[PDB]
Amino acid sequence: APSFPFSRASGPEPPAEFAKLRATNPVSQVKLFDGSLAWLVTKHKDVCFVATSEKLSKVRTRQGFPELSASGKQAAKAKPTFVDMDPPEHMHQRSMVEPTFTPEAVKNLQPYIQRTVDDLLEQMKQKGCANGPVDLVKEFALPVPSYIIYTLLGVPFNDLEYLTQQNAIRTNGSSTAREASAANQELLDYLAILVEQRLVEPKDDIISKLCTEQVKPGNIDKSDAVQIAFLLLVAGNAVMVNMIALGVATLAQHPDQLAQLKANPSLAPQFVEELCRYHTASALAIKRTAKEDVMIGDKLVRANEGIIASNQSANRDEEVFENPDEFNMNRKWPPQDPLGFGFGDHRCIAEHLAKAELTTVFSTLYQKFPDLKVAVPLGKINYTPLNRDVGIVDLPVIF
Ligand code: HEM
Repeated sequence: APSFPFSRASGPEPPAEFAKLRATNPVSQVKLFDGSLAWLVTKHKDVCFVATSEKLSKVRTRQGFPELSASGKQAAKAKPTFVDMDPPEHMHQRSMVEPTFTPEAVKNLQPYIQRTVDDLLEQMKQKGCANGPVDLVKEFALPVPSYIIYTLLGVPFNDLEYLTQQNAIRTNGSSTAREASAANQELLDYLAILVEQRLVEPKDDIISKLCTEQVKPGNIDKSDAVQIAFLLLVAGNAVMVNMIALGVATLAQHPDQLAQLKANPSLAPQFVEELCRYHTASALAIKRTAKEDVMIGDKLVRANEGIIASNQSANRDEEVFENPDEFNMNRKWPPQDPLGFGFGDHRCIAEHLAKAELTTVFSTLYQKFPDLKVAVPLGKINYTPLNRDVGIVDLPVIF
């Protein structure tokens, strides 16, 4: 059994193993870093089954849970938040924070999302690029999701830049382990003070609603509110930054689609749909253990065996998406959902917000900067390390 996770075939590509597995061995065992095994599921239909089966569990204290790194093993020791819960605890906690993320709430947030994007773009214009390229990640892809989720949580305007930098440090590949851990703990300490403040004087933000609706009645404690807020910050932010950067790179890579999007920014939603299928920047979250035996395809997954369901592979499943390795914003979509945001009850709480952020970026960026260009050869883009989820570290641009 091969070692898993697999490395990307190159900067912007999925691991090569998945296509071959879909063709010849769609449910198979892989070996994890600790020498344990897990079942890897690669076809769309089977990923959907894993994501929804009530015989499967997200609880990480179950033996057989497929932890993919030594640090994941350590993190599993902590009191879980809803990401690692099963019913009924999962929705009992998740519902405490869903209101901000509903399709209607996100529709009503659209002017705020647009203003945030516009303001960051204007800062970019003002800054200029007269002395050379600037980094689209630092100047734009990082702050857009950061400023939004921090604002929604309740962070005041003046603190956004510093906290945006610190949250990046947690996941920057250049950070040492000490630097990432200290940044982590610094955000938690910050959020704890915010919770203390909003308990005394609530404001119109997510932390305040947790404090008033859940802490004060004793449904959760202060530290739970901190951990729920934290989860909302860290679960999707780095993924959003990568999706923005990947979108810009992809448009540069396919000039005619860029031309089409510039000619018709109303194509942004379909561009974003294709982007979230093609670049599955969170590919390792659909993990389970079997609570009891479960058959998947021609395999029996026994009680206490782990499962990893690759949404990345599902999103390239030729049986569902015709010509799946083609990026086509004019894709004719099948009835089956793309799985960039996962599936089932755990499906990304922020899917509508994320798509709105991406749609706003891709319907605005080239209106603002119709001559935006990646300022290095596309073959020299600095992607995330190949043994990690797809993403881009920095992206020099001119405009
Ligand atoms: C384009 C950007 C994003 C992508 C591709 C993405 C993808 C995902 C994926 C694949 C999952 C796993 C769902 C499952 O278990 O089936 C997920 C879960 C989650 N995401 Fe995102 N996400 C994104 C942005 C966000 C943002 C912006 C936030 C927060 C504001 C967020 C917060 C979460 C949370 C809390 C969960 C766990 C939900 C649960 O287990 O109940 N995500 N996301």
